[PDB]
Amino acid sequence: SQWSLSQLLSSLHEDIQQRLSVVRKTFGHPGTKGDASENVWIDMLDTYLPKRYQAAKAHVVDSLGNFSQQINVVVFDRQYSPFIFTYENETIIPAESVYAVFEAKQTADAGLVAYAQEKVASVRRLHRTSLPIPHAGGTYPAKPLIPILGGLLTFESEWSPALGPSMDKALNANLTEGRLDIGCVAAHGHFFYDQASGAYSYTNENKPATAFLFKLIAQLQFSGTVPMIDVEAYGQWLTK
Amino acid sequence: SQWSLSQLLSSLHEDIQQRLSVVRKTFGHPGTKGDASENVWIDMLDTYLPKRYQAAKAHVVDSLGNFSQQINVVVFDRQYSPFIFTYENETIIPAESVYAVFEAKQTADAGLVAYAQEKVASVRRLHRTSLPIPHAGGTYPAKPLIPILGGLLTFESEWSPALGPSMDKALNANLTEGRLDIGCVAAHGHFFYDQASGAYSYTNENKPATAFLFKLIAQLQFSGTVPMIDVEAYGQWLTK
Amino acid sequence: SQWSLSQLLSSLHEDIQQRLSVVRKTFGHPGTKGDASENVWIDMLDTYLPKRYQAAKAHVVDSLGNFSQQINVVVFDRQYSPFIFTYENETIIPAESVYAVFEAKQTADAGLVAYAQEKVASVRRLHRTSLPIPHAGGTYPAKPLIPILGGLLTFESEWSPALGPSMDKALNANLTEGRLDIGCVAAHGHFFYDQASGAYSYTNENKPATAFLFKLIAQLQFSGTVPMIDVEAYGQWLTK
Amino acid sequence: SQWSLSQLLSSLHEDIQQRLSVVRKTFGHPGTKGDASENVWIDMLDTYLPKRYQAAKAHVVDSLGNFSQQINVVVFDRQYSPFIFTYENETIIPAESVYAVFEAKQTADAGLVAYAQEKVASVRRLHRTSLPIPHAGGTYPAKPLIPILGGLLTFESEWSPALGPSMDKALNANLTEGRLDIGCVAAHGHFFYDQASGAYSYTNENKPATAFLFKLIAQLQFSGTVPMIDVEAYGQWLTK
Amino acid sequence: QWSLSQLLSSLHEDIQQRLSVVRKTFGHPGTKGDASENVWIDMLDTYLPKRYQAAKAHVVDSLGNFSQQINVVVFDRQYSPFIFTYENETIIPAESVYAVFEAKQTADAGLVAYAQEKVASVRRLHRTSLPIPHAGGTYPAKPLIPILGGLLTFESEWSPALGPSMDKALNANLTEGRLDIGCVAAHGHFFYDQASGAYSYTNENKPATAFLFKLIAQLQFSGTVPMIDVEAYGQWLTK
Amino acid sequence: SQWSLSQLLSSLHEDIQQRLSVVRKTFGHPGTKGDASENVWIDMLDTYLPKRYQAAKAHVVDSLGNFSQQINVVVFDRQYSPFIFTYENETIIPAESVYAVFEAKQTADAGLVAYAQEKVASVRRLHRTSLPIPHAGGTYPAKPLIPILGGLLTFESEWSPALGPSMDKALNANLTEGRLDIGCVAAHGHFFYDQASGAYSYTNENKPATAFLFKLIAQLQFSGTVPMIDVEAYGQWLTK
Repeated sequence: SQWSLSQLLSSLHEDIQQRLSVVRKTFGHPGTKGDASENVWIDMLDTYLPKRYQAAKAHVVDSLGNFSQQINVVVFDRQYSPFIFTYENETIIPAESVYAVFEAKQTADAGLVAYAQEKVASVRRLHRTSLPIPHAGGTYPAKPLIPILGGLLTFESEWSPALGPSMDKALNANLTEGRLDIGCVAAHGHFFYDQASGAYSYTNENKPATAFLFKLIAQLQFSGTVPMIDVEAYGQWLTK
Repeated sequence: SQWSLSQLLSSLHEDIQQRLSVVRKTFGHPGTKGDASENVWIDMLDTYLPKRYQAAKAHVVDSLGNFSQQINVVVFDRQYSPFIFTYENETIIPAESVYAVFEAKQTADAGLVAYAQEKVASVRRLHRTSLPIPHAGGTYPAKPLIPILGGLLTFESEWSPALGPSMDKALNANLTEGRLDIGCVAAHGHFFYDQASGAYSYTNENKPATAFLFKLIAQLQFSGTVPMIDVEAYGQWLTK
Repeated sequence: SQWSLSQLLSSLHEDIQQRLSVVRKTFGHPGTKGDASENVWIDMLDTYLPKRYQAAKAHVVDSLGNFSQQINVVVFDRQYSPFIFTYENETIIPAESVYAVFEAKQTADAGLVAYAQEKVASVRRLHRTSLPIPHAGGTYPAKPLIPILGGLLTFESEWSPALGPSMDKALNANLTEGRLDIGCVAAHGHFFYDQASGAYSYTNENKPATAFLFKLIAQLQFSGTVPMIDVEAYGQWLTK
Repeated sequence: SQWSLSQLLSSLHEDIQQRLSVVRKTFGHPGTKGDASENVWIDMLDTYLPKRYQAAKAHVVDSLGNFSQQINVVVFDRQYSPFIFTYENETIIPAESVYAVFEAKQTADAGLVAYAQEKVASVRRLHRTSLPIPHAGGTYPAKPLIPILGGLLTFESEWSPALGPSMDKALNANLTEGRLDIGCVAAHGHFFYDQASGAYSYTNENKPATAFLFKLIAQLQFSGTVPMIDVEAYGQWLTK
Repeated sequence: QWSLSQLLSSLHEDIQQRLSVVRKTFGHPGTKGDASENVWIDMLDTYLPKRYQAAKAHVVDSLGNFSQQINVVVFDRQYSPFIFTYENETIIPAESVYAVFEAKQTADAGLVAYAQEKVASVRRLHRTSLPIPHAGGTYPAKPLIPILGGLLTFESEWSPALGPSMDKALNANLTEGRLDIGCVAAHGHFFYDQASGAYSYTNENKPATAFLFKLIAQLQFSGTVPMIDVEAYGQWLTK
Repeated sequence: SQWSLSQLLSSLHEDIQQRLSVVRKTFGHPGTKGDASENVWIDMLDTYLPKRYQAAKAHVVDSLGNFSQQINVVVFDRQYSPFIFTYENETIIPAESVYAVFEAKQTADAGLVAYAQEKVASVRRLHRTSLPIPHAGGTYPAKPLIPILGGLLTFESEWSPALGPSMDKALNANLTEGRLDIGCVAAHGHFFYDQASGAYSYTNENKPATAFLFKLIAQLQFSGTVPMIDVEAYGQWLTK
């Protein structure tokens, strides 16, 4: 009956780990298991992230007509950004709306790390517009393009411990367009890329999903709001 | 990744036990903990019971103007029954709509058993009308009044054994208006009253919340649908 | 402090009268005022009628291709009946689904009574199919067609007293296809057509909206469920 | 301007065909296109079927521990049937709840017909319990088991004519556990198995999605409500 | 295989198709109008940035004056209260408004004039504007934003739809009732070019999508609504 | 018929007073009455406040692990702030999210004023972080903390006049950490603390709930958006 902040943060994490564990052992069909697992991560972000952020599955498109791969957990703006197309509950968002790109799967291994790196690169390669921003105090120059964070969300790992030499090799194989900035292995720990030191930081236990959530919120704060989209750049495709 | 019926039933139970456990250790304020605990039990019944059943907190009233105590988990009909009054999300249902009456609290002990028995009695004492029932085949005579099931829902038990002779004593103290027909102690097992043998049956472990849910569904099937309410009996209070 | 069934019934009515009063004096556009008033009546029925009944605005169609007028408050089945067409939140239901037809307007007068009678007649003139009914015991012979109840719902009356000779004259002008069986003038009383005596019964005050609701439920009970629709009769209109 | 029953039925169909056509030409990822297409069919059935039917994706389980394949469009009862397990929006239903099983894909061809027949057979092979049914008039004998309807939903056909001899040969390859009783090829027509004649009936054009919907409703009516489930048979799996 | 051009074409085709079904299927005029408005509101609710709300409403100002009924208004709720909402009908303050549209099935001279009067009925309202507290301190009160006016239809009575007859109708009001943007879903879109002082017309080219993109681009210049002085409304609290 | 701004404001208030009056006389059980009364006030704020404000029941926690009392109506940010924990519909928010704190009860008296003062103090004692704010134009200095508004919401008063010497005495007993800045006695008037004069301002009648709402919105505007939370201060509790 004593309130405890540590207990709140532990329970947030325990809920995520428990739900992912139930999904893993109970749903026999791999597609069903994957859909339910993604549902957990999207629910966590929808529940806890500031409401300036949306979290969903989508494809990303740019004004040059290029498309990302399917992103199973994308974090994006809707306060200042349209969808490009949404129909029958499937969605394509403009590249200018994107804050972060994650690949979610039940188990981390070398193939999944490389797959996530490529998913992230498929978004970062897209072209983003940026217009001068009218506001209450006048007009800002166009905002410089924000970083798009990349990451991986799993329950388990092929490696034990999950965050060891094999994971470190896999992550360090792509520190450029496919760089993963943050990730969570819910049964084991979380990681983030420290730009000041140029290396990954790993934490085992210590409430992994909550640690991931808090690091993501803090990292996202540096991005501010997405730059202002030039929708008329997309409008060039109305005639061709 | 193989499908297992036993795993489905185990996961249903484990989810309930886990949510109640998180509520108990995380919410320091008693009212908050109680409200969250009741939310779990109501969510379980709303999710799994056949849709002919509603589950909610309510008071019960009869056409004699008498009221039950507050029932924190009542199972009732809405397909054939009106509310008597619902306002600002608080609700009063007619006695004729009731299928089952539960008291949900943290731990089973002598005082809670007696309190739950009195809650159930406060509903069974109410008067229920019953009219001949028009249907596709003609008209049935008024349905004989259905039993109202009584029950208790807890996480823990103060007794040792949890479902042992001390519990059996408290339950056998009221086999009439306050009789409890079914109950769940989520950390320990479930019980039910066997009318054929005139005694209680106890089962330890065996996925307690799922075992409770399945027994409740089976017991409810015997009640069929509620008898047909005479709403004009309540209308006698329009001139009073 | 003390529970009172009479108070529950009074408050139910007072809520409806107050909401209609606020709509009447506050919305200065006639269409807005009408829409808001209809919303009150539909909310009352949706909240309190047994869930076997739907309440909404709709047109009604039959398998002979005939359409009713627009019905602003129709009570109908959806448990056993399809929509014929629903699109952009506007709806057409089959005649076999209908239990009751109401016209809602702010004030009762000679023109409104005649208008409501014509609305009801426009539904009663429609053809209703009825098929033998498969059920748990086998197949019942086709259910004989149920009466469709007709009515009016207003707040005020041009006549003072509201339910006097002028109302009785208007109501008795149509006792066949346009007969109104039940009605509520929320600020004054309710009426119903007594088939045994062949005359209207009027009740002033006595919590009019609650009195109306209880009479409507009691009258509807005699209809049971709608007869079983022959959807293939509508399917005759699939040819080019 | 003028109401037309033929137009209502034509617009219902045209809406389905247009939505499926947009999905087909607009979503460039196969999983996304498939999900959106299934969404259209499920939306159609959820919107228009009587509310006694649920329509969703699910797996089916029986009281012998056997599971079906993943069913992308299942029509089932929830008024009288629990879920066996639902978690993170993915669901397993008992075999006793099932009315109809469909496979939904883009184009009809020999492989898809055989795949759909096997999907249906994977449900029909499951064991279904049936108990005596308590009701207002006493207790019915256990209801004899109802057929489960099987079907196929597509947009196009690889064959010319679409519903021609090649389709007929594929359908006639399984008239037992995998028999398809009804199907829709949205751009071309619909089919149904005529038990009296022992052969398939094909209808080209005539508003295919509406014709399919009406035939499905008429077929389903013969099934009445699902027999009463013996949940205690599932409870045998509660033991360690 | 994906195509951005196809996305934009399908967005428009969906709107045109839904409006076409409504027009031919709902025999009752009120039902047809309600369903058509539902399409336009759904399009804007789905695609506009979430800083914009789209609904039917009346507009009121702190001087007690009311607009006509606006069947499609685009307005702020992030920084603005409702003045009154009850039984799902709503009155918004003038300070919340970004854009005012009249939606009907067919464009003709009477509809253009009616839409211009609807827009004027909102622009005549008084809007307050207070200094704005924010993360950096307090901005001076924001100068009042233009309220955009427009029309949304499916068809046109004229040949061509956006031809000389439409141009005459629009040019009859370039002041308080000026329409800045509009869509004739079966034919094209128009906008008022302030630099040249004339209307620009675009035929085909996915009309509803072209309209949506131009609307978003025009709205961006308005930023957020100025900060309402709700206590100006409070003068009507006395007996 | 004629629109009237005066009437809009009168109806807004009259709706609140009517709903609170119905709750007071209709719900016999004190807990039910209190929940329904809180529901009215939360609905009013959720309906009318700008969407940058959330209104709900919650506990508040800070990065030092300290907790407030239970707050039945808190007004807070979610656009830029996470929840710390939300589970089974019960919620804990960070102190940095808070704009205003209210205690809502049916009747004002000396005990309640002191209780509301203690509730507010329990939130104001909490520590609030504030980081430099990234935005479109660069980075702002950390926003200075702004004081949290405190308040009381009731229907009636033990005193007549309600806003008389006894109320003034109770309010002036705490002008520091427990100071109430604004309040409404719905049947009588509203009050606010005038910082310029150092005294309370009382307004009788003048549509109290509307007058309260407008003063609240005006006071809140001065607070702008909450300062930017340092979630890593909370993350210190991940490892302890």
